[PDB]
Amino acid sequence: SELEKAVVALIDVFHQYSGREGDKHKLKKSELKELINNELSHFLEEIKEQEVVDKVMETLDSDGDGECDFQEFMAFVAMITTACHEFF
Amino acid sequence: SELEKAVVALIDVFHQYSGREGDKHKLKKSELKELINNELSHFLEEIKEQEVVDKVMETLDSDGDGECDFQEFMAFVAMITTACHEFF
Ligand SMILES: [Ca+2]
Ligand SMILES: [Ca+2]
Ligand SMILES: [Ca+2]
Ligand SMILES: [Ca+2]
Repeated sequence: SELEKAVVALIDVFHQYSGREGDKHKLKKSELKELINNELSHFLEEIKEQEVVDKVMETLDSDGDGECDFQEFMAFVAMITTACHEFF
Repeated sequence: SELEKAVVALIDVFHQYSGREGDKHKLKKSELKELINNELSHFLEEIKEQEVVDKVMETLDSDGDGECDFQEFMAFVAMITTACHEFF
């Protein structure tokens, strides 16, 4: 179904980016920056300043280890999706 | 991107099902049952008993109004996606 394909896509995109550097199952700041800039260009302003990268990570990093894990990424997707469902 | 397409798909599937009966922005039990059976057949056992419908709704309905709203649906998707990311 389209829903199953959506679930597969969320897993795949997280792993494409999380696997680049360091912990292969978490997004460091550089990985999260590239994910947003490359994959969310219709929904979010391009990130071009360290201050914005820092603030985004600070927001998403609920457990405070400085990285975005899969559960934190799902919370981010839920934010984006809700903002879209409510833009209209 | 595939991520943007995934976000659009989550909004679309919720609205296809939520719009059938009653509140057009929430899933009642019958709507949630059909969503799971029709759209999540690879990830979840088909629901064939009232007891299972009831228990699923009870689990997803965080705010206790007896229906699944968009935020509760996103939490459900996060459950499914995490179970999949961890099946392997
Ligand atoms: Ca990483
Ligand atoms: Ca974290
Ligand atoms: Ca409804
Ligand atoms: Ca509810």
